[PDB]
This record gives sequence, structure tokens and C-alpha cells, in this order.
Amino acid sequence: KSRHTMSMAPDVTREEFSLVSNFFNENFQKRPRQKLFEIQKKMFPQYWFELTQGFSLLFYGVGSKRNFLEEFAIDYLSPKIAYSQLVNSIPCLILNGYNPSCNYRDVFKEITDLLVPAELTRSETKNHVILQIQKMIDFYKNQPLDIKLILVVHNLDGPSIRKNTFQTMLSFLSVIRQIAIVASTDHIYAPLLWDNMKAQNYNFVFHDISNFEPSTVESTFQDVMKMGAEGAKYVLQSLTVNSKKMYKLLIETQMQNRGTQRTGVELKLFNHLCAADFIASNEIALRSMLREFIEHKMANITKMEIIWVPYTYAELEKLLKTVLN
Amino acid sequence: ADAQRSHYTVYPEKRWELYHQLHSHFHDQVDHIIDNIEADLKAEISDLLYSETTQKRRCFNTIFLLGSDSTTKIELKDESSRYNVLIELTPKESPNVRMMLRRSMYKLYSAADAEEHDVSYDLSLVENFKRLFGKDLAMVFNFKDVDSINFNTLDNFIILLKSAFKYDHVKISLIFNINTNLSNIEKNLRQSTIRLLKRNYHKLDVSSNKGFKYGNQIFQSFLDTVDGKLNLSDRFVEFILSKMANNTNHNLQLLTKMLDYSLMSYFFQNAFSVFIDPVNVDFLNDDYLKILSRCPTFMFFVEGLIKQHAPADEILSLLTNKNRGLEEFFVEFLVRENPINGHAKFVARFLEEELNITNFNLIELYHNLLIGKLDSYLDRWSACKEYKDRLHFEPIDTIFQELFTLDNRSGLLTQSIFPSYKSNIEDNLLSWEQVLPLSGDLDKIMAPVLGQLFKLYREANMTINIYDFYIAFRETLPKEEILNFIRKDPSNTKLLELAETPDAFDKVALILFMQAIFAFENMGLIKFQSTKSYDLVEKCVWRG
Amino acid sequence: CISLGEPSSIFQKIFDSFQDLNGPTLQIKNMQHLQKFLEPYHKKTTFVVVLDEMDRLLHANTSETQSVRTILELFLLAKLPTVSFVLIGMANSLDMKDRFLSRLNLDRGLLPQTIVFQPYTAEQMYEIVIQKMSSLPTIIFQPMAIKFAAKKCAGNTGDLRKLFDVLRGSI
DNA sequence: AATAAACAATACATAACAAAACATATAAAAACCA
DNA sequence: TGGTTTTTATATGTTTTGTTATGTATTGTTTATT
Repeated sequence: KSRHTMSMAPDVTREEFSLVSNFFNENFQKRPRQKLFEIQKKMFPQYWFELTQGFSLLFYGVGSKRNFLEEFAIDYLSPKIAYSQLVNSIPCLILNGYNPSCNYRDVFKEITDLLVPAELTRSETKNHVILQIQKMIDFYKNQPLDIKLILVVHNLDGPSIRKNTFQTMLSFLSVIRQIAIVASTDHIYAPLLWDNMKAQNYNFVFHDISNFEPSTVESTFQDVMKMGAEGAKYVLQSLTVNSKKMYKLLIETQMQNRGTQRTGVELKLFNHLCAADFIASNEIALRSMLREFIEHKMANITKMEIIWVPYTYAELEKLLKTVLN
Repeated sequence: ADAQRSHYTVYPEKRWELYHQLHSHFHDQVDHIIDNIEADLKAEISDLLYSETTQKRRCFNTIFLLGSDSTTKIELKDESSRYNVLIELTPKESPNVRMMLRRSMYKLYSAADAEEHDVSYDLSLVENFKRLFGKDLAMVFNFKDVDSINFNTLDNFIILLKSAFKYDHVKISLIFNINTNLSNIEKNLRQSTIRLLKRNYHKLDVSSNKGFKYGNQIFQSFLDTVDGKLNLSDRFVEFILSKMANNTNHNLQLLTKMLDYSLMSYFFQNAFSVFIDPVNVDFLNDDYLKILSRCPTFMFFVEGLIKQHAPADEILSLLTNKNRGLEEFFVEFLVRENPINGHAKFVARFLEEELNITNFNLIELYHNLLIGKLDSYLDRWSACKEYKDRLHFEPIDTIFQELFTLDNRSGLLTQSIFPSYKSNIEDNLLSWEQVLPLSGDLDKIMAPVLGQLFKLYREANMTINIYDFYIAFRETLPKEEILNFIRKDPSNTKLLELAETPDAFDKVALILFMQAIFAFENMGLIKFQSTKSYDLVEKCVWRG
Repeated sequence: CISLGEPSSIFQKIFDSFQDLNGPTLQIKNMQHLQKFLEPYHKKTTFVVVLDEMDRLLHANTSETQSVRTILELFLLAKLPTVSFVLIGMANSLDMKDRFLSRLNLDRGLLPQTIVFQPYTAEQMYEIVIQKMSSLPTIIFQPMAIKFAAKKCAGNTGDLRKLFDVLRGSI
């Protein structure tokens, strides 16, 4: 099974990747991107009018929408509605769904403090969350209709917001007329999240926004093998000078023969080999500064008593000519 | 800057008023109908919860509320010299036999002290409730979502309640809010407990859609709110037939949504909306007079005018040669009441009580009216055969109604309410030209980053190799443009040392490839099968 | 930072140099709550904190949930006046830089100058022992054997006073 | 119908592995008394 | 609010079970002869 693999790739370090990535995402398709941004700007009065009807507005589409939501919520809408009701403008409570550390307790503790504490709602605080919001709902059915809060939920299919006890929590918020719910998702299976029970509470409407954004902030928490061959690449840069030499003698005869088990070496002769260059005194002095290569998982052993390096054929000669030399 | 911290708050019309007098007036008819079923559901539980005096008097009364939406709230009678408390148990609060008992005893106990003006939270309070609180006890159990619970926990729960039947100062009542499927429920429990259940059961149906007694009602109250000032076209209403048929549980909240959004479309683009009150004739303008001309029933009647009156000197004069008679030609047909509304209200009350028929849908009754299929509508009972001549109406081809109408002739609320979700995403990624219009010269000769692999992503196998896909990805990139792009900027220095490297093109491809396939995981298009190996992945998204 | 597992009471201990009294719990808990704490009182001398033994919180509870977020939140110095809480943190194993997110590795905060200390073979540590022999006895042994001690301990070592504390046992 | 012999086509026993059921552990959330 | 307990999310380990590939053994197919 001769497969080309990501290990057999010309790799790129940390500062080299992120800088040339920053060059593309700020200079690739710049002119048509704001050219799209001016086209969709005329839809902004249409969103203002429908949002008076308490409609949970939901934005789908390819690409990141995070920049677009923060322009649309903060600068455009939130002072426009305060001027049209008649003083600080309408409070914006974003929810970063791409941040996995969102819970149901903490954000709702913000909500009841963002909303009015007209009564002793801490008396009903005793899981009373659905209980406390139910007492909020029926009181809000008989209030004068005006928006006092707009909340934003970025990346609604996020790692914590998509949990099911959190989803139903947002469902009861959306039936209230005083708050406007402007959220965005990115998943292709996002309408698996809602049944006709929740969408009854939601009354979602949909709009496409596809600007093909790079998702700068949303790439940070995510990881691939860019983010071990690269792990032990830094430990050797800070050790004793003898460990460099005893790894150099290790890496030679382990690459004398991918870097697999079969190219490895027996412990006895390697003790004698590192006794030959006046390096290893005995087995214990060898093994103790070999456990340091073991503790940071920089070498393997299987069974001759074969110690072999788990990095590729291409990687070890890169480890040869750069850091060992 | 702060976006990695989660939930940081910050503290930064002649036409529309005629909408405002119409919208809320309609919504007063909505919510008043909503409290009617709210008073209906609260009534029929309340009488049936009481007055049921069985002879054995050692059994709880159970109530199965079939078809119920798991949200049905209940009020209770005061019924003095006895406290009556409500306990609700959500399947989220059903982990075991143990905490189903322990939270539920806690929930009534605070409800007991608040009416009373240290103890243990189990059945010890239940016997001593006569001494702990004076008056007796009649608790009720709002099991919210009953089919998600492991039933052996529920079966072991009800045997625990069976032990409370020997104290005679307490009365038990169970409310089973099923979603549906009563036959499923008698399959899951232990049969020894069904015989415990079957003493005094009552299978009351609670459904929002029950013989359309409210569905046909709310569409009827819609029609009088827009009576005579608009129309409802045929292609519009069949959308309301088809799509509302796809949602069984809650039609009534959905019919409010798609109708009010449809009314929001009319006020936002149509200029003749101001003329639905004849007081606004002074707002007439040549720009309004110009846009009246392209109405289809307007120009078709002119084609009807020439063939009927082969003398066309009158017809040419009433065209834009005059303007005073031209608008007078319009306001001749302005006040058309269109009695299809009133003819519907004529026949709606009739078969409701004259023939007394209830299994009928008023919307398709309005739709069959719009084509003339009212004769082939009443056939399904064969009861209007003595009345098909007096309930008869041929739908006349009315004139100037295309300016006062609602229809999805543009596919708007088809799109913005029921979006072809993975269709519109996949259409956005194959084409990309109808979404996007120094360095932009590169864009006219190179695709955007996400979409350029997508054509090969279609052309790849079920499970694919990572590197050969990149090898295919390097084919689509020509070499001369990138070195023209990487050497475009003389101002930056840190990029320019990479720009002069002779292997820069093959390095900048794997950087750019690892920004796109990095970005095809949050969309869930490609799944990384067997982590820490990631030599092959799986593609789930297919075109359909 | 040894016995916390949690980022609050560090911002309590900077208050201990004030010898004052306030409402402590909220101000030391949230990211934004630290920002109110950074307005000095007497003469406008800037403050720098020193975070000792940061690796107990690095090698605390699960990375991208709490501890990396704790690492993230501390290194953010976007404050506008020059009174900024400059960090000096310390760690054993050098994996911690690659653990940083790609936004943070874009020349942000105090991460850059990754000042390392290679283990002194004998060429800077033994000479400190010489100056730590300011009060010199007559026979403190042939110092070339002390040089012999330094050369043949420097295979696997870091602390020559402690490796003089094995000379102090043989003395 | 049986025998024999050369050849082709298929089945079989097991090696190697994958994946789901079955099982435990601990830091972080989340209720929850108090 | 505040400590304490309980559940959940994340993480890894164990045993059973089911799939597939392959080299070798079996079995069918054809033709000549008894």
C-alpha cells in the first residue's frame, strides 16, 4: 500500500505559516470582498423592519460571518433602534460559540442581570433555570412591546452551544418579544438541531451571506498535525551537550539502514558504541540520560533489543543537518 | 482582540404606518384565539380531574393526554382545607429511581412551606403531612416528556408510589403528557403495572390540530382582517396547503408566521399599498401613473379593448395621451370588494351546522374556490348535493387585482423561510461567480481559496488520500502567478525572504491547502477518520 | 503559583503590597475585573508582577478548557496606559510555546523573547563557586580536582552547589 | 456408467484487524443545600 | 454568596465479535478409454 502521506511533505514552521497566511487573507480577493460588502449593505433596512416582529434572525452561508455580524449588530442596528424609539443605546450581548467554555449557568446569570431585576428573582434561585425563565416569560407577555436587548450568537453549531440542554434554554428566550435574536451557524447539518417544537418557539427566518472569509479567530482553537517530530524538535535545543552527541551516534546507525523498527539498534552494542567514543560509562549512565529521551517520547523500543526512532526517513536527516549539526 | 473571551457585553414612512394599523389589529384576533384554546385545555383537564368517585378508592387516577406538545401548562383549584400542589418531572431530571424521588419531594416541600407561613426529603413527609402542615394533600404529576424516560425507572417509580396508598389522607393523580403513540407505551412498561394503571384511565385528546377547529378558524380571521383590500392568489395558497401539511404538531403557530411574513413583503415593495384607503388619492403621481401601466391585467384588457372595439381612437385617448381620464380608468375598478371572501364566509358557517360537517380544510376550500373546484370540493361528503346550486359561485376573472394580491411568484418566502440549505451551499461552492464580482488581476485568473479544491473534491473517491489530493491541488495552481504574487510587495521584509526562496511555491501551496482543509471541518463536510493516523478522511457531503 | 489551580488569588496577592481593604472576590475573577484593579494611588509608579512556577498551572487541569485559557488571559497586555502587568513566568519542559494558539504567536504580549538557559557545564557555574569561596581556607582541596569534579559531573547535572553539596558530604 | 489425468475455478482455515460493547477515571460543570 | 455533592465530558482500557485477504487444498470440467 504505497501511499503518499502528510509525513512526506515539505513542512513549514510556526512563523513562516502564519505570516504568509496573513498575507493572503488580507490581500487575495480584497476588491471583490468589499464589493460584496457594499451590495449586501442595502439589505440592512430590511433586517431592521422585520426584527421589530420579534423574528429570530439566522444567518447561514459559506465562509466566516463573524466580522459581518459585528458590523451589523454593533454599529448599524443598536443605535438605529434606540433613535427610532424616541440615554445609553441598546446593550449588545454577544455569545462566542466557537469558544467552547460557554456554560448554561454563567451566560444566564448574565442574562437576568442584563434583563430587569424588578423582583427578588434570587428567591426563586434554588435546576431552576427553566423555572426562573418561566416566571420571566409570563410577566413579559403583559409588558409594553419594545426591544431592550439584542443578543448575538456566533457559530451556533459550536462545541458547547450545540449541547442539547443549552439549545432548549435559548428556545424559551426567543419566544419573548422584548429581545431580538441574531445568530449565525456554519454547519451543513445545522437544521438537524431543531424540531417543530423549538422552531415554534424560534420562528426562524434565513438569509444567505457568503463572503468566503478565512475565519481568523475561528481557526485558533482548531488544530491539525501542524499544532512528536515537531515536539521533540525543541527539547534538543536545550539540554546537555553530551545528549546531542549520543543522539547523533543514535541517529546515524538508526538511519544506516520511513524510519521503522527494523533500522534500529541493540542495547548492548549501542552501549559498546557509546563506550567506544568515550561517552557511555556503563548501562545505568547510558539509560538515565536515555530515559530523558524516553520521558519526552523521543525514541521507541520494541523486540535483539531494538531501540528505534519513530520519525520518518526524511525527518531524521532533517534532524541531522539542522539541529544536530 | 477580545473575541477569544466568551460573551463579553458592550454598550455602543407614509407607507409603513398603514401597515401598523393593520398588523396589530390582526394580532388581536390571533392571541384572542390563542387564549381560547388555552382556556379550552385548562377547562377540560379541570372538571375531569375532579368528580371521579371510584368505588375501590385505593387507586390513583391517571390521565393520558394524547397528542400533547409536552408544554401544556395546568392550573389547579384552590379547594380549601386541603393543599393541592403541582410537581413536574422533566426527563432531564430522571436519572434514576433515587433522584426522581428526591428532587420531587424537594419541589413540593418548598411549595408546602410557602402556603404554611430539618426534615428528610422522602416519603416520611407524606404520612406526617397531616401533622406537619395540618390540611391534607392532593398532589399531581406533570410528567412532561414521558417517552424519553427509561420506562423501567418509571415502572419502578410507580411501585414506590403504590406504597403510599395506606394513609388515606393523601390523594395521588398522574398526568401523562405523551407526545403520541399510546400503543407504544403499553408495550414498554411491566404488565403488572398496566393492570395497576387500568383502574380509572381517561384518554383525553389534546391536539392543536383536531379536526381543524382552530386551523380553519385562524385562516378565517385572517381573511376579514384583509377583507376587500387585497387578494390571495392560487400559487400562494397551495404553498400554504403543501408546507403546512409537513408540520403536524403546530400548524397554528406556523400559519401565523408564514402569513405575517407574506404581509410584510407586500408593504415593503408595492407602491399601490397606499391606495387601499381611497382617502390617499391626493398622493397620486406620474411615477405612480407610470408603474401602473405594466400590470398584466391592465395590458390584457387593452388587448381585450382593441379586439372588442376595433375603433381604437377612444382607447388611444384613454391611454397616456390623457392622464386625468387615465387614472379615472383605474379608479373605476378601485373599490372591487371581491366577494370570494364573503362567499367563503357564506359557505363556511353553512356546512359547519346545516349539514354539520367538521372534517374540512377552509384553505383548500378557498383554493378550490379560486379555480372553480368548489363543486368537486363538496363531493367528498355527498351532503351538499341539495345545496351545490345555492352554494355555487363561479370565480370571475377579476381586473386590477394583480396590484392588490399576495403570491410567491418570485420564490421569495420559499427561499427565505424554507431554504434549500445544503443545496444553496453546494451551489455557492461549485459556481462562485454569481456571488463575487494590484492583486485583483490574480483573482480574474485564480479562483477563491475554498472553492478551487471543491471541483476536485467532487471528483475524488469515497475515502481519499490526503497527499495525492494535495498533489492534484498543486496541478490547479500555475507557477508564474504565485511568484508574481509573492513578489508583489516590496514594503514587507519578512515575507520577501520567503519570496526569494526557490521552493516557495511548493511551500506556499501546503500553507494554503492547510488553511482550506483546516476550514472544512467546522463545516462538517470532511470528517477526520481514525485520529492520530489522519492519512485518509471521509467525505459525507454529496450533491443530494 | 503552587497551591491554586485557579486564576484568582494571584491578583489578591498584588493587593498585599498595598495593605488596604476592598471587595476582593469579583475583582480577581474575571478578565475585565482585572482592568479596574490597575489604577494606582500614591505616586504613579508602574507595576510589574512576577508569576513564579507557572508550570503548576500549565501542567494543571485539561489544556484548551481552563489552563491554556488561563495562559491566554494573563499574557494579554492591550492596556492603553504604560502601567501594564508585565509577566515573568517560568516553566520546565519546553513544549509550552507550540501549545500557544496561532493568534498569540503573532508577536503578542510577553511570549517572544523565549530566553533559555543552557545548563552551565563548568564555565559559568564553577566560577561562581570560586567567588562563593571568598572566605578561603588553606586546604579546600586541589582545585583541579574540583575542576575534575565539574567536568565529570556535567554529563547529567544542573546544580553545582548541590553537586558541591555532594562535595560537602565527602568533605 | 466408471476411471484416469490434466487443468481451472472455487472454497476454506486462519491471520490481521476493526469496531462495538463493556468498563473505569478524573477535572470541569452544574445543581444544591445552607 | 459558599461549600459540597453529583453529573457530565473527555479519555483511555478490555473483551467479544464480525470482516476481509490470501495461500493452499478441494472440487468441477473436459477428453480419452474401458
